[PDB]
Amino acid sequence: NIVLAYGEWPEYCPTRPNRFYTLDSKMWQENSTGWYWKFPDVLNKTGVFGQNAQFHYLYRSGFCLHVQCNASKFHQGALLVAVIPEFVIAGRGPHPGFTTTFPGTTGATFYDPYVLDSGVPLSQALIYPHQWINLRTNNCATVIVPYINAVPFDSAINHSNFGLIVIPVSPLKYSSGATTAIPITITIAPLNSEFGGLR
Amino acid sequence: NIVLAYGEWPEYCPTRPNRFYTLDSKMWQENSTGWYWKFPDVLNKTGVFGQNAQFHYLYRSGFCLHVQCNASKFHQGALLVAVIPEFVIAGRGPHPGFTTTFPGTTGATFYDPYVLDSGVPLSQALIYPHQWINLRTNNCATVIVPYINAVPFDSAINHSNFGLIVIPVSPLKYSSGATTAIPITITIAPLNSEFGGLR
Amino acid sequence: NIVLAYGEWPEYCPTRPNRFYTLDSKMWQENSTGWYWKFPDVLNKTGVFGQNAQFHYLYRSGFCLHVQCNASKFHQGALLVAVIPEFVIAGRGPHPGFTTTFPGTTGATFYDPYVLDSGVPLSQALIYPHQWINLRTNNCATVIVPYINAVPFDSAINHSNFGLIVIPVSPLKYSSGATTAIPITITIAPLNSEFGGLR
Amino acid sequence: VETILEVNNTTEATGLTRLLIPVSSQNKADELCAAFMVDPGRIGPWQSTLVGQICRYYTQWSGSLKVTFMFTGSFMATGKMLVAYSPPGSAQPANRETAMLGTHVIWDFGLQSSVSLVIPWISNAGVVTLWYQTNYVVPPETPGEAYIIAMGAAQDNFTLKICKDTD
Amino acid sequence: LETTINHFFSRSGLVGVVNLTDTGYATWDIDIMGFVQLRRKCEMFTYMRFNAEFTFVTTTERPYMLQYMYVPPGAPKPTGRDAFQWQTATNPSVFVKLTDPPAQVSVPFMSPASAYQWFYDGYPTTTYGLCPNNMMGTFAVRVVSREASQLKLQTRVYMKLKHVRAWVPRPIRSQPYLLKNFPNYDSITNSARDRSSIKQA
Repeated sequence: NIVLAYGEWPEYCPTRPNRFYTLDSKMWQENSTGWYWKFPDVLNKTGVFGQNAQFHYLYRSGFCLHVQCNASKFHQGALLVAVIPEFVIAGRGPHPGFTTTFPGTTGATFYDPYVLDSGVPLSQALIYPHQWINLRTNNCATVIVPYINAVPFDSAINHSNFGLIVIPVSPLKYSSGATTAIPITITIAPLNSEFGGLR
Repeated sequence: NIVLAYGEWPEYCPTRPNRFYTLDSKMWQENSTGWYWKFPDVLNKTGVFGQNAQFHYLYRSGFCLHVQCNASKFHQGALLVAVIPEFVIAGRGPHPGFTTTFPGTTGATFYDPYVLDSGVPLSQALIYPHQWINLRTNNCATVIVPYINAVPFDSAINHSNFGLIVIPVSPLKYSSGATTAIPITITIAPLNSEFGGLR
Repeated sequence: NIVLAYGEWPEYCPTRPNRFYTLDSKMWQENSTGWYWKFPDVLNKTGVFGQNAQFHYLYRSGFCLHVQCNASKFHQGALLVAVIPEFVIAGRGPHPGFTTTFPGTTGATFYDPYVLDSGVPLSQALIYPHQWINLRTNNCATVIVPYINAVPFDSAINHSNFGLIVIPVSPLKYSSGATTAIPITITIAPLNSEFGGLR
Repeated sequence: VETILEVNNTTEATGLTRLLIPVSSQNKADELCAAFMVDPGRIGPWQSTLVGQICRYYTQWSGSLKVTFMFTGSFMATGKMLVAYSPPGSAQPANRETAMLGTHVIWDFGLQSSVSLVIPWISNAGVVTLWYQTNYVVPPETPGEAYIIAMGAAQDNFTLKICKDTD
Repeated sequence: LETTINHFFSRSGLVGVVNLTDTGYATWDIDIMGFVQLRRKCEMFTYMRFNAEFTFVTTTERPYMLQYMYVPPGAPKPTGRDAFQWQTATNPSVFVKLTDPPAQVSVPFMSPASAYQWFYDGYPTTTYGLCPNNMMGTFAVRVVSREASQLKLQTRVYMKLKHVRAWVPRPIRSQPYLLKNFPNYDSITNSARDRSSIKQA
């Protein structure tokens, strides 16, 4: 069921400070094309973690995710939940800017999903720890992500550890009379956070 | 679940030569009226068994059947799978001919199902090993048939051991918008074949 | 008596499917000059082996041969039964073609036997497993041939494993009144065949 | 690693719609839904997967590839498929009957949502198809179109030989 | 009990009615499918096996030495009352006077297959469903005199079935049939007689 990213169970070896956060649910239409979030940025200016990541400039944590979409038995389609480390938006054309690369809690959208906006084709995106949300089998997906970085610490504001992508591969078709949009809610919980140094 | 025809588990007491064959699925409409096949004729000119029944003129085998129709939860109706030994088409009016009595893999259809085209009323057809395919309980049926003949051997081409009938007793009703036809696929596997003599 | 080709007793290490085949007897006159057959081609379109070599495209077998000519006590002459691996017709003059290299069951004839139609002189042809049919000592010859190939498998149609040659070294002389021709019949039996893959 | 295989690589595909095989609801029985060669390295369907990129290196390959499908319809739909296969001796079959005699796997929809198929011992063709073998059955007020995306991977005995630069 | 299958066949009913003029003789094929009371009770099953015994009852309109020959299946049938088939010793015949109490004889089970088949679906290679392994023979009743019989006699043939064993059943016939040895029915009558409505039993 659950998918350990590379099999770690993230422990830690600077104090050691777990509420289930809930991002705001995106609506999924017929002509939608995907989303991405770039953790651990979206937890900033939010909650007690936001007061622990904005003032401290060393950081290490691991996460537990739960992507869950609720659909009735009269819809169809299949998503793709992948967790990409060091996920870099390329920029078309000419650099992409700042409000495109750090979207905050409102996760930004894609332009060209076939190349993942980085020249990397989607056919091979399953190297990353993936989990198919197929709407005729289940309605949930759960990924546990350890702390994946070369240096054992970093700043919380600048460097993003990884990203989370949600891509509609097969488009949503529905007979007339049903609701047009399907929500997608996400749950984020830090597992073993360990901050250091106060400013 | 499965129905042994008269409780045999067909063994054998001439060499002893099992692929799951699959006949082509018939479409079932509202005004359809039934089908029949007359084994072991339909396995001729088909597969390695066809190359073992056309050249050899002594024969003994038993069969395992699997009649399976796939219907959604918005249809209704009930079929009737019976296995009649020495099933003889009578002929109306005036003998029926040849392409009516040996239909090949395309199983022929009925004219008057109420009398089974032999003067035998359908009310008493459950003497034979029967199995109700009721479309609100299941979608499969399985009959195992031994070798039922007075002489211990026969030719494969001429003499038919038995027949298989599929009769829509309650007609299929469906609300508008659903698909008009429902397929019926059949699986045939020889159990203990034992041929003899090569020509 | 019997001559093992290089001493193997051919075992095998893809299913594992032995009738004594009999090729059609060639007539040997005064001015005849030899024959060749190029196994395992001549068993194609013949018998149950032909239905197992035309449909399967991997192959391994060994053979047992029996070349036998029946002559009375008033004739004379001596043949030469040799088994040449990878026997290649050269072509005079300008490639030889197809109906010359693959003769089928009617084994093709020689043009110049002194050089074996390949530039190889007959004086040294006894390197191959040979057996003299001298018509004042015996009337039979028997060669057992294993599977001799670099790759452990091949196709049955394209690649020929070896060839069988029959050469009249001393010509046949006979006093007047005797029969002009002497037959030569050949028996072929596969020893350990092992096919693989069906098309 | 099972990666997504491009099958619908026609001219008019143009986007994510080339990652999926269409399944109608008006196709008559036994008409070929899709067909492609089993050739990790030749210019075609395998050129998008992860096998097809790391075998543009390593000139000589040999092994046992497997092919996985999965279905993307509503829960109420029900049908069957006949995933067939032929050895590289012959071409693809024509009818449902002459394809049934091979290495078929009768895959349906009401029970299983995914199926695999083990292809034995390729080297440096072999053709896989899939046939309908029944109608595609829908209840009313249900969209009657779905797609089947394919996968691709290599099992344990998949070995390589002499290195070679790519493209 | 009396619902066992041996008691269900153990009555000796009429089969065929044969009369002879003086031609001079009269033959009769053996078949149980002559009357509808015995056909509906014997298309019940598919495979049967039984020995039979007979009885010949003679009604003129004194005693003569009339005989009853028997033809095993394969032997040729007589053509005239003074042909050479009447003296072949391989045909077992029964000499019985008129005024005596009636003749009685048993017949063993002669089919080549283990049991008789009342339904065959195939061919011997209009020849559909005619299994030749149901032949049981004739009787060829003949009055014996040197010439000029002049009786105008009529015989009746009864039949009892013994030691019978039946295999796989079939449902009964529900319609009258036209031909003698075929189930042709000329499409239709129902099975249950009608009433007024679905209610009101």
